[PDB]
Amino acid sequence: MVEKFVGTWKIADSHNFGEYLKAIGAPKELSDGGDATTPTLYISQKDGDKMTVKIEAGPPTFLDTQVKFKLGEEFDEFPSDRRKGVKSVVNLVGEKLVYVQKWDGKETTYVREIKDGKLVVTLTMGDVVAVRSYRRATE
Ligand SMILES: C=CC1=C(C)/C(=C/c2[nH]c(Cc3[nH]c(/C=C4\NC(=O)C(C)=C4C=C)c(C)c3CCC(=O)O)c(CCC(=O)O)c2C)NC1=O
Repeated sequence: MVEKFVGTWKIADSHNFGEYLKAIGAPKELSDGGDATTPTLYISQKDGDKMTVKIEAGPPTFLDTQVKFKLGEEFDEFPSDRRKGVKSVVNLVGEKLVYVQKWDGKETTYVREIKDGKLVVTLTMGDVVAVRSYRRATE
């Protein structure tokens, strides 16, 4: 189930991602150009239940990172966008993956799936919604 996410991905499309980042209160300097950012993801999994994801943030800041979690187990995150007290939990909803972050009383959601070969993520903060899609690297 998670297996279909594993691999290396490069951005292909980005939609309203700068306004999304602006919507979660991310700094202007970090929100500006958000759809021009080219992250590379390195996704792996273990026992069908734990996942690891290394991100190479790429130009210009190279805020490279990694997250490790278990499906269901809430964990603490320290996001590029500079928020605090962030608790995140990831769970399978059917064949989609659902990622929820909570901080400062607030809630944002990330829904990721596979769509004609592309890893597609819909980001939701309120009714501010962004979409980005990744194609296999480099194939
Ligand atoms: C299969 C599951 C899956 C997971 C778990 C996954 C996680 C994931 N995807 C991204 C890209 C990444 N980066 C950012 C934010 C930024 N990007 C920039 O260049 C800058 C400056 C910012 C900060 C303002 C977000 C919101 C995301 C998540 C959206 C995405 O996956 O593309 C991150 C880094 C977010 C951060 O550094 O705080 C993580 C942990 N991607 C997947 O496909």
